[PDB]
Amino acid sequence: MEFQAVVMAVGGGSRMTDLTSSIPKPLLPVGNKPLIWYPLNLLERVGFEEVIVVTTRDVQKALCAEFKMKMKPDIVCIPDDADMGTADSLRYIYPKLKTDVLVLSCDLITDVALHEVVDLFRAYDASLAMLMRKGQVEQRDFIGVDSTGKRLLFMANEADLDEELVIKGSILQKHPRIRFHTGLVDAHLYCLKKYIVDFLMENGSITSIRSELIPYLVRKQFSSASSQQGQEKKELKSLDIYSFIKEASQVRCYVHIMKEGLCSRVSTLGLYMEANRQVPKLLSALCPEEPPVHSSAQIVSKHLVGVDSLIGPETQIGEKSSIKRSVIGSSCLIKDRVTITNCLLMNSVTVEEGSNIQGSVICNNAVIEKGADIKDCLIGSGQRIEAKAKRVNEVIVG
Amino acid sequence: SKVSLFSHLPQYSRQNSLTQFMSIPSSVIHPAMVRLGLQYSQGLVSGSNARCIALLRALQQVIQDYTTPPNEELSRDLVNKLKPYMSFLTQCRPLSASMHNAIKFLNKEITSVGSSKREEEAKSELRAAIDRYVQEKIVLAAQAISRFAYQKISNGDVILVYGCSSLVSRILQEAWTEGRRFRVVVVDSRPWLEGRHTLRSLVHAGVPASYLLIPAASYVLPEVSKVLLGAHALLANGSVMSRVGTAQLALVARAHNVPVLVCCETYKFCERVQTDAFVSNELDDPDDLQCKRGEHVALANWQNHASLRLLNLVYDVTPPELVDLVITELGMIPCSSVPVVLRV
Amino acid sequence: PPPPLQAVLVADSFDRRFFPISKDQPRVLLPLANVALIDYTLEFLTATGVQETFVFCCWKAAQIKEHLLKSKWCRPTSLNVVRIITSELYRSLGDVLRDVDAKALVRSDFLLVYGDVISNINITRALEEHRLRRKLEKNVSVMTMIFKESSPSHPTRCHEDNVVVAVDSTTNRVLHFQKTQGLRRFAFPLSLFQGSSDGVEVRYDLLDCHISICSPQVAQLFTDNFDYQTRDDFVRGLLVNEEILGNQIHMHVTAKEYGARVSNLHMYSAVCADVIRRWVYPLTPEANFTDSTTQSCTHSRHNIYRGPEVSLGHGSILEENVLLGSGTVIGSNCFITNSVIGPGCHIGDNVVLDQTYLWQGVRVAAGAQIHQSLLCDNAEVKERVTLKPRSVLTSQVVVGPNITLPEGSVISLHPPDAKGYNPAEVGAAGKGYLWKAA
Amino acid sequence: GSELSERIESFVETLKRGGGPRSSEEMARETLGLLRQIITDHRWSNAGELMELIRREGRRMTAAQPSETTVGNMVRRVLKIIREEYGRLHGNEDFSFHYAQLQSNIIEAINELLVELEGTMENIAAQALEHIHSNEVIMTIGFSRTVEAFLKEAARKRKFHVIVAECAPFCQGHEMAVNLSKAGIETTVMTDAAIFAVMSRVNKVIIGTKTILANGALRAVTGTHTLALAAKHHSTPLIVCAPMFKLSPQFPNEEDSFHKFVAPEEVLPFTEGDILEKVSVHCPVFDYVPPELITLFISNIGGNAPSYIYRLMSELYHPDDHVL
Repeated sequence: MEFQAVVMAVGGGSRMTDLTSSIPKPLLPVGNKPLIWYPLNLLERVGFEEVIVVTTRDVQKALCAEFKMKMKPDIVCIPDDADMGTADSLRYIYPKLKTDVLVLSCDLITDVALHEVVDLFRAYDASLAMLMRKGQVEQRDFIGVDSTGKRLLFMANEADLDEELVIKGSILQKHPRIRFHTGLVDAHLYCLKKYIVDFLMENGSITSIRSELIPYLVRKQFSSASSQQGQEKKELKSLDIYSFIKEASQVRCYVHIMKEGLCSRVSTLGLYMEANRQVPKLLSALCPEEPPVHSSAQIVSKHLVGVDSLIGPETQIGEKSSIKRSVIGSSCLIKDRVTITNCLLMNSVTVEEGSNIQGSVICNNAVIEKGADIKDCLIGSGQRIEAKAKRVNEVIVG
Repeated sequence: SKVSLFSHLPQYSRQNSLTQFMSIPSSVIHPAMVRLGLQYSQGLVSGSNARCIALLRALQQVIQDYTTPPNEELSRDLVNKLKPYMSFLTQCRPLSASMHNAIKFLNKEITSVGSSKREEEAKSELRAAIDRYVQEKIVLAAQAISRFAYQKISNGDVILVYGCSSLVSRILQEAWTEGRRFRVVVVDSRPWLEGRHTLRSLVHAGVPASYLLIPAASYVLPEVSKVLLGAHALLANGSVMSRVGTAQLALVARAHNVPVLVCCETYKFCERVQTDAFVSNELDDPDDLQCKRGEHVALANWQNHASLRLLNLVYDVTPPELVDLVITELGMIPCSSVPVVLRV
Repeated sequence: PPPPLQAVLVADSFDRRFFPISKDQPRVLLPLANVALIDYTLEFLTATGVQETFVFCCWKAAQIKEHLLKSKWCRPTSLNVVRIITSELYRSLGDVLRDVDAKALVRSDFLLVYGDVISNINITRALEEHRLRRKLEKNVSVMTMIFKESSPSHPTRCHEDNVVVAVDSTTNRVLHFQKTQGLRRFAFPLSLFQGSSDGVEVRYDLLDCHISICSPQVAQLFTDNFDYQTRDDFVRGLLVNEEILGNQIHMHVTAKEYGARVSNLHMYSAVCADVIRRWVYPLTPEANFTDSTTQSCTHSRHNIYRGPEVSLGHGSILEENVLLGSGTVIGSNCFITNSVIGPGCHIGDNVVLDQTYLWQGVRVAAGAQIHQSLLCDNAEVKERVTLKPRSVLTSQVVVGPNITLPEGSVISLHPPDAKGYNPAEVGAAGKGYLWKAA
Repeated sequence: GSELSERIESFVETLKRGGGPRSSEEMARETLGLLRQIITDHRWSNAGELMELIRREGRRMTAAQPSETTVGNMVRRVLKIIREEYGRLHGNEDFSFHYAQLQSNIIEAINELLVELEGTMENIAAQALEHIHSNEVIMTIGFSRTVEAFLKEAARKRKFHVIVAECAPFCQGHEMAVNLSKAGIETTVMTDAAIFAVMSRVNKVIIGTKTILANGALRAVTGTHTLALAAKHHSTPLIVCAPMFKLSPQFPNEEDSFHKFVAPEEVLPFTEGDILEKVSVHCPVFDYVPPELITLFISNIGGNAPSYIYRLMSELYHPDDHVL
C-alpha cells in the first residue's frame, strides 16, 4: 500500500548476440540458476508481497508457474513487436499504479541492503534516490555532489560536450564547493514517487528514463523564478512538474554510493565470467543447503575437484576428470582423462575422453572430441567440436 | 557508562538505528508514522510545538485509513490499535507533556463516540474535532499572548532572551512592527548553539542586537532592564521546567535586581510535583561534548580511560520565588497563583 | 638550518584607482585608524620571524624615506634590518623581479609582499610544508599561495577581486585559477578531469591575501619571459605551458586568522571597520605598537577609545565604535557613531556624524549633518551643510554655507583637469572644483 | 650593556605579543633573575640612582602588559628589600651616603628569596590531609597546577569524587579531567550551564585564582562569579589555593583595565559574513569576585580569614611604592 515493485526485462543489448534471444533473458544460466531469481529473491527477503513484471509471451511460456516461491507473480504480456522503452512501458502500466513505485531490472546483482536507500528516501522526502557503484571509452559521465556527498548537484555526459563544461554562476553562490566524480557505474534502482509518472503521462518526448528523465529533473530542481524563468510555459511544456507539485524548491534529488561490496549489471559478455565465478561465494550464505554438485548427478571422479565445481542434475562423470572451479549443467556426459579449468558448461553437453579445456564456455548440444586442446571460446549450440584451436580474442564463430 | 547519580535515566546514541530490523514494506507500524519517528532523531524539535503538530497530522492521516471490524466497534478497536504506535514512538525518543495532553484528549474524544453514526460520519467528526483543537489551542492563544505582552514594552528598553523559541520571536517582531524602538541581547550555550536562529531572525527583521555566551552573563546585566523567557511545562506547585541554564539566569538576575517574565500557553499545565532541579530529566549523547580543537582533540577515545564519565542534561526546574509575572491567554498573574486559577 | 628568512616589499601601487587624492600623498602613507599604512605590514613581517627586508619605491620616494628614517624599525635595537633601494625606472612587478635577480639578493626561499596588507598570520607551518615538498622532490613546486576561508557574502569581497579556483583534493595543487568580473557563467577545460581520478575540487569560498613563499627559481622565470608584468600573468603562463616548465603551484588555506589588502574605498571602509571591532587582536588602537608618545588610548565599554586631553561638552552622546585623537574638542548636544577622528580637530554644536572618517586638522561648523564621507587633511565646512552619502573632499578644500551636495559628489583642490569658483558648485565663499564622476 | 638591553627588549616583546607556555613560577623566576642582573651591572653611585632606575624599568614593563601583575609585585618586593638593607647599614630620609657592603647583602637576600620561592608548592600540598575526607564530592573549574598537586597529594590515602566544569570557550577542563583520570580518581565532565542544577549534591568547592586584591576580592576566570553565588545559596564553603606572590596592593576602583578582551573569532566564526556587519560580539576573559563569598585562604603559611589579608600587605610592601 506504500511501494509497488516493477521489474523490467525486455530486450538485451549489443554485447549479447546469442544469449538474450535463444535463451530467455531472465533465465540465462548463472550458477546453475536463472538470473532473474537473484533480484526477485531479494524482493522476497525484505518482505515484499506484490511484484509486477512485464515480459514477452515467450518468457511467459518459459515461466508459467514453474517456480515454487511464495510470491504470486503478475505477468503482463507486452507487445513483442515493439521497440519499447522505459517511459512507454511505465506509461502502459499506469492504470495499475496507485502508490510510489520501485523500478528494478533483472540484469542487476548486488548484495547491499536496501534499508539505507529507502531510509534516505523516507527521511528527506526526496523525489528520487538512485544508486552508483565505484568504477571497476563511451563518453564518460561526470557527476558533481556537494560537500556532504549525499545531494546530487550536477550531472552531464561527454557525448554532447565538445571540449569544456559550463556551470551557471548561481549554483556556487548557494553551494560554495562541489566535488566531481567520473568513474562510476549506475544501477537501476530509481525510487521515484507517484507525481513523476503523472507528469510524464501528458509528455511523450521522453522515451528512456536513464538518458532523458534524470537530466531534465536535476536541471530544473535548481533554478526558480530566476534563471529558468527570468533568463529563459505551462501550456507549452504540458503542465510542467512545478505546477504539478502542490502539497504541504520542492523537487530535491539525492544519491548514495558505496565503495566496498559487489554491485553490477550483466549487460556485457566480459562481466559474465566474473559473475559466474563470484556467485558461489554469495550462494554459500544465501542458500546454505545447496551442495556444489547436484544430488542426482552421476559422479565418478570425486577427488579431482577444484573449489566447488558446480554440477547440474543427471550429470555423468568419468574418472580422472580434473576440474578447477568450473561450471557444469544438467545431463552432461563426461569421459575419462578430461581436464577443465575455469570453464562454463550447461545443460546437455557431451564430452569425449582425453580432452583439455581452459577458460572456455560451452553451449547446448555440444560434443567434445578426443585430444581437444581448447583455450578460451564460447561454443555454439548444436555443433560438434574438433581438436585444438579456440581463442579468447579469436572466438569460434560457431 | 552512566553516572551512578543518573543510573535510572536511560542513555541513548544517535547511531543505533532501529529501522534495520523490520520489513521495508512496513505492516506492523503505519508508514507515515515510521517516517515521523525516523525524523524525530534528526530534527523537527522546537518547544513541543512542531512535534505536537506533526503528531496530530500523522494521527489524522492514520485515522483516515481505517476499517471497522465486523464483530467490533471503533471505540475499543482504535484505542487498542494505537498503543504499539506511540509505544514505538516513545522508544524512538522520550515525549513531552504537551503530547501526553494531546493523546489524552484524543482518547477522551474517541471513547465518547457513539455507535449510531456511520464510519464516514465518525471519521469526519474526528477530523473536525482535531482541526478545532489545533486552531483554538495554539494560534489564537499566541495572538492573545502577544496582544497582552505588547503593553509591557517601552521605548529605550533593553530586553534579554535565551535560547530559541517561536513565541518570543513573534512577540518581539510584532512589537517592533507596531512602532516601538529598543534593542536585544542574545545569550547562547554549548553544544546545541540554538541562539543563532533567533539572532538571524532578529537581524533579518531589522532590530539592533548583540550576542554572547552564558558564562559572561554577569558582565552585561547592569545594562539590562527586563528578562523574557519561555517554558516547556508548568508544574502543580508553580515551578517552571525549561532548558538547562535558565535557573542560573534567574538567580543572577535576582541578584542584580531585574524583573523576570515567563510566557506560556494554558495547555501545558502538568500535574507533577518536583522539589529540586534533578531526578526526572533526560540524558543525551555524550560524544557531542567533544571539542573540535582542530589539533589535539581532547576526550578522544574517552572510553579507554578507566574512570571518566560525561554528563549531558536537558532540563532544569526553577522555583516560583524567582519569577515575578506569568502571561497566559487568560491574562497576567503572579507565579504562586498559577495552580489556584488554572485548575478550575 | 637554512639561512635566515628574507622578505621583499613593493611600495608602489602602479594603479590609478586612488587618483583624486594621490596627487599630494602616496598611498602607503595614508592614515588608517590614525596610523600609517606601512606600519601594519612591517609589524606583521617582524612578528613572524623575518630577519631581513628590502624596500623598493619610486613615486615620491623622498617622503617614504623620511618617514622610514624616523620609525622604530631603523633603531639599532630592531631585530629586523631595513634596507632602502630607490630608482625611477621601475614600471611593474616584473621590472622589480628582474632587478633583484640581477643584483642576486635572495639565496633561499623568501617572501614577497605588497605595501598595503593587514594580517596577523603565522607562517611556520606553511614554510615547513614547502620545505618538505621541495626536499622530497627537486624543483617541482616553485610557489605556495595563501588563502583564507570565508563565505561569498561577507562585505570584504569586492566584485573586482573575486576568484574561482580548481584544486586537487589529496595534495593542494592549483589546477585552474580564474578571475570573475562581469561573467555569469564559468567554464573549465575537460583535460583536468581525465587526468585525475577522484578529485577536481572547485572552490569559490576563498579570500586572497597576496602573500607568497617564492624560491629563487621564480626570478629566472621573470627574466626569460620579457612580457610578464604581474603575478596573474606568471600564474596563467605557468598553468598553460605544461611541457616541462615550472612543474607545479601549491596552495595553503587558513581558517582562524586574518588577512586583507586595501585597494579602493570600499576595501578601506571594510578593513577599518574590522580593525576597530578587534578582529585583529594583537594589533589594537590601545596597544600602541608604534610606541609613539603622541598616540595612546583607553578602552571603555561598548568599544570606545579615548586619547589624552580630550574635552567633551554637555549633552553629547557617543554610541559605539569611536576613536578620538589627541587635543580634539567637541561641542554640546552632538551625536557621533561609527566614526574615526584624527588628532587636533574642532567641532561645533548640534552635529551628527555616522560612518564618517575625518583626518587631522579638520574644522567643522555647527549645525551640520554628514553620512559616509571622507575628509582629507586640513578641510573646513561652513554652516548649514548637508552631505549625502559617498562624498569625498581632498586637502585644503572649503565648502560654502547653505548647500546640499547630491550623492557621489567629489571635490578636489586642483581644477577638474588641472578659473573662478562657481557659487552654485562650492557655495558662497567656497574654494574648490567639482571633478564630476569617478 | 648590549646584553642587558637585548634581554630587556626580548622580555618586553614577549610580554606584549601574548606570551607562551609559561607558569607563574617561571615568570617570577625570570623577573627576579633579570632584576639581579640589572643590579649587578649598570654601575650606580648611591641608593637614589638604583631606586630611580628600578622604578623606571618597572613602569615600562608594567605598561607593557597591564593584566600581568607578578612583575610589579616582584619589583616592589625588591624595592622594599633595598630599603631595609639601607636602613640596616645606616645609623629625614636620605639615600646619598656611600657604603661598600650594600650590593653583597642585597644579592644574598635575593638569593634567599629565590631559595624560599623554589620550595612553595610542597608546603601547600602538605596540608591536604586536614580538609578532604573519605566519600566526599569536590567541585572545581578550569585548569590549575596548584589544585592538581593539592588533590594528588591527598589521593594517596582516601577516595573521593571530583566534578569539573569545562569553562567554555577555551575548554581547558578536559586537560585536568584527563590528568586526574590517569592518577586513578573518579571524575565527571559537564558544561557550564548545569552548575546550578547539581550544586545541591556538593560538599566543598576548591579553586585557584589569578590575583588577590587588598580587601580580599578575586580576579578569576569568566565563570567563577556565578559559581560563587550558587554556593552561597546553600552555605557550601569555598576554598582558594594560591601562593603568596599573587598578592597586590591594589583596590577595585577602575575596571577599564580589569577585564581582558580578545578577538570575537572564538565565539562567532568568520563564515557568517552575511550578518556580521550589524552584530557586535564581546568576549571578556577575567572576572571580579567580591570578598563576602570567600571562606578560607590556604597558602605556604597556613589558613587565614579574608580579614587577615590586609595585615599581610602592610608587612610586605612599603606604602610609598604602592604607585610606581
